[PDB]
Order: sequence, then C-alpha cells, then structure tokens
Amino acid sequence: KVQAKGMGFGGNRKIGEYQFGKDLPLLEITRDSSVEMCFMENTDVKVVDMGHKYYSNNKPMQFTCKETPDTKTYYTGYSADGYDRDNGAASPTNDALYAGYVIKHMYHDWYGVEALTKSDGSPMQLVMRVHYGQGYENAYWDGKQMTFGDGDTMMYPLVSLGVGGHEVSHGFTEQHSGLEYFGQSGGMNESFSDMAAQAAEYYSVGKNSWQIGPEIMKEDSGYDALRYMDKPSRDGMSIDVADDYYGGLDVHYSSGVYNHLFYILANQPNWNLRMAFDVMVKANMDYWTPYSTFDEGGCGMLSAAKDLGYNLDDIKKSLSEVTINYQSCY
Ligand SMILES: CC(C)C[C@@H](C(=O)NO)C(=O)Nc1ccc(Cn2cc(CNS(=O)(=O)CC(C)C)nn2)cc1
Ligand SMILES: [Zn+2]
Repeated sequence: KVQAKGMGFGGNRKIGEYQFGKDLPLLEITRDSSVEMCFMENTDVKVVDMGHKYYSNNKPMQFTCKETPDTKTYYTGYSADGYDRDNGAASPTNDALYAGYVIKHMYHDWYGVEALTKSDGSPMQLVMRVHYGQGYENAYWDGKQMTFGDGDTMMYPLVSLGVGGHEVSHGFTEQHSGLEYFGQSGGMNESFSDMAAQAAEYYSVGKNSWQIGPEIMKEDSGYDALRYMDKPSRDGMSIDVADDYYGGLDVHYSSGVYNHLFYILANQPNWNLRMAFDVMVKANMDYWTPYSTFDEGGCGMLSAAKDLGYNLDDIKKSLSEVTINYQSCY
C-alpha cells in the first residue's frame, strides 16, 4: 500500500555478514497499514518465502512491522530483528530482494534495457523464490521466476549477487537470443549467465572473483568454488576448449568454453570485463540464434564487436584460444 524501507542483515558465515542500512542500502519494501504488515516486494522485485516447500501461491513474504522507540523504516524478518537465518546465512530473503535490485540496475545503467520483460512488452517483475525445498543445493530459472534453495552440507543458501545475476540472466537470454537449453547453445546459455554473475559483482563493488559460487561453498566441502572461469577444468568436469565438447556433455560443464572465452577476452591488453560483457550482451540481443553452435556464436561476437567499434583481432585471438573456428564468418 505504501512504500517503506527495510533494515536488516545479509551474508553468511563464510563471506561475512553485513547490514542493509549501513554497509549496503536500505531495502525497498511495502507496507499495508490496515493490518500492520510489511511485504518483501517493490515494483521491480518480489521475494517469496517458500518455507522449505516445493510449491507456493507466490504471495510476497509478509511480516509484522510496527513503530518502536527511537517513508518509515522497519526491521525485517518475522521477529523484527533483521534476520531470517537458515543454514549459516543471515537472511536469504533480504539478500534476494537486494540481489534483484542490483541485477535490474546493472542492465539499466550499463545497457539501458530491462532485465526481464513480459510478452506484451512491459517490464516484468523479478520474482525470487527463496527457501525452496528441503536441503536443495541448487538454484534455477523456470521460464517466469528465479528459485533458490537453502543448500545443505556442501552449500550455504544459494542467494548471492552472483547467483542472482546468473538466474535472472537465464530469463534475459530466453527473452533475447533464446539459446536453447541443450547442446552447444545450452552451454552458451549457461555461460552467459556465469558472465552476468561476474558483471553483477563488478558493477556492484568493482571487483569480481572469476569464479561461480565461492561465497556459497561450505569450507568443509573441499571445493573453493563451483566453477572457475580462468580454467574451467579445475572443477574436474568442465571443458576449457570447444575441441573437448561432445554431445551429451551437460550444459553446466560445456559452459566452460564460453566462460573461458569471456575470461580470455576480458584480460586481453586494452580490454576489461565491461568491454567483454558489452560484446556478449550485444550478441545475445542482436546476433545469437536459438540453436547456435559455438562457432556461430563466435561469428555473432565478431558482428557485435564491429557494431561497438572494438578490435576484431582481439576477439579472433580469444576465439582461437578456445578452439572456436571463424573461417566462415563473413
Ligand atoms: C550456483 C548454482 C546453484 C547455479 C546452478 C545453475 O546453473 N542454475 O541455473 C548450477 O550450476 N546447477 C547445476 C550444476 C551442475 C549440474 C550437473 N549435475 C550435477 C548432478 C548431481 N546432483 S543432483 O542432486 O542430481 C542435481 C543438483 C543440482 C540438485 N546432476 N547433474 C546441474 C545443475
Ligand atoms: Zn544456470
């Protein structure tokens, strides 16, 4: 009913905990005074507390919010203390509301586009389903929303800026190139989402890890990260070059090709992450097709780089390093 601000915590025991309202911005929430209730929703982002179930009516997480001794600001959580603790994270629900804000703003500030749009053309609200399932060690895009488990023994809750950027960006891809979720195109689809994870981190804080999931891997698990973009094969399953691709290799392992490509391109002399992501975003919007092969995708990057005025010999060197062929790209 009215806009309001939320104060509370985020993070986890591995990367550290922080405060919305001190370290990061206050959260944008809503309040209905007729019932003294606040809702983890704003125009752009809604957080659903799945309550460890697999299905929900998708109503926003709602909590009592009342004035206390000293828009209005309220502490988040069902106990009005800023917390929503689960599996070593301070508040996955606060982190998701903030994650959606950052990803929306990255696409707007860097590209002037909506992260998600409806079929009718209008902006589409980012729906973040948190606390999904029991011990669910994954997160995914389902065609209309983003779903995050709370993890288990190997992972903390899967709500971080990078994971949020990854999942939202599956929707961005679906609504642009439409890269299909199998074969080579599916590896490119997964890769673009890993690229967007890096972009979200760089946009927010000016540094990115070149890894996927280090902030959510439990230290006792023995894995520093889920994926490594500098050398995908460090995870024991992903591939570093297109010559190692085979039919049936899962999209989360064939993503190594474009992940490695993105790392290589962003680290060329005179390049950086932003320029590399500008090429990928433009290719996703204007050139890549739903059944793209890795080679056809490299031709789409060359056309995007030409549009942007970037150096095509730097693109070609990067494609060559991941064994993508471009001899037919004319
Ligand atoms: C940061 C991440 C959470 C992002 C997330 C993603 O990309 N979202 O869009 C991702 O990387 N997921 C993912 C990675 C690998 C596989 C391949 N694989 C593993 C297994 C065995 N485990 S399992 O219990 O069967 C399935 C699990 C996953 C429940 N089988 N196939 C499947 C999913
Ligand atoms: Zn994914």
